[PDB]
Amino acid sequence: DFVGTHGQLQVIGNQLCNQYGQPIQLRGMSSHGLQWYPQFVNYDSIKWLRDDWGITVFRAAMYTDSQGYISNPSVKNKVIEAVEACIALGIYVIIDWHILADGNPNQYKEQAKDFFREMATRYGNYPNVIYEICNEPNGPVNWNNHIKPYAEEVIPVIRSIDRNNIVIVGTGTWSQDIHDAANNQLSFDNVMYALHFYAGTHGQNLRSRIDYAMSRGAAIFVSEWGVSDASGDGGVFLSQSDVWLDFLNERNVSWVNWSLTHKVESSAALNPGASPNGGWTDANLSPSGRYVKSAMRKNYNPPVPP
Repeated sequence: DFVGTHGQLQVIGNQLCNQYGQPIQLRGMSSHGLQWYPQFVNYDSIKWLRDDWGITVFRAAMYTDSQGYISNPSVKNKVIEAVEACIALGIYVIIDWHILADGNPNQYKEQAKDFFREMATRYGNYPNVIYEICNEPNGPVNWNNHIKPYAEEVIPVIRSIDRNNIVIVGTGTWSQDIHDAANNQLSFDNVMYALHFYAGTHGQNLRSRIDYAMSRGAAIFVSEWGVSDASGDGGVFLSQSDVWLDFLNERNVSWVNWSLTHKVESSAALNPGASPNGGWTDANLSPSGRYVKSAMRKNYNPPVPP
């Protein structure tokens, strides 16, 4: 019962902490698009990731555009299923308003308010829940006059129901521009800024940005990363993945791998034919999957309650 041990999460300075104010790192897996690969998101597969890999957080990627929530709102049911599974299993869950093709978060801001208002009404009293209000802002979309104003409209709605659970806020250039966010941070409490990286693409320059942002007091959550290049394909970069995870582990920065699906691409955790309900043998895991399972509990020492 990981949530039973660590309870309510909170941000102190630049660090995510547990209910006793102890720095804590989460690690886990992201679903792919719930409108495209829902069959891998269920109580069975999440329990297996808990028991066999040792994840402590699971991310439900609910695309808004690209046949997702806006055009097919029944995908909301997969979010409800993932959240209720994680409450039953005692792990944390990220509810991800997964913008991408809709690179400006303000495009569906009214629908985001209504959606997060219902999620907080349903689950805001559970410590498991983490809100991620805009996956990857991208394009000609900036912190100071697009993302920050969006966040200042959505978060008061969440906080009007759920006073304390963590909100992760995406940053510019597909959640790379955490230095803009760090130089002009949100006033709310218990907020973190998202940093996304891919080991085939991003290197020491982006790692330096994490140190710059944390030095200004900003808390950073790696809510999506892959072993591939940033297209999600292009082979697997395990040596580079090792430097990134060691760097993040050293700094207690939480991380969530992309993605739990059998799509035929380097970042996918599962080979075609892997069961939708977990129990995967090594033959069922892709190279990325085998590596991420190995990394999930490497050098993982969560705090001991007082």
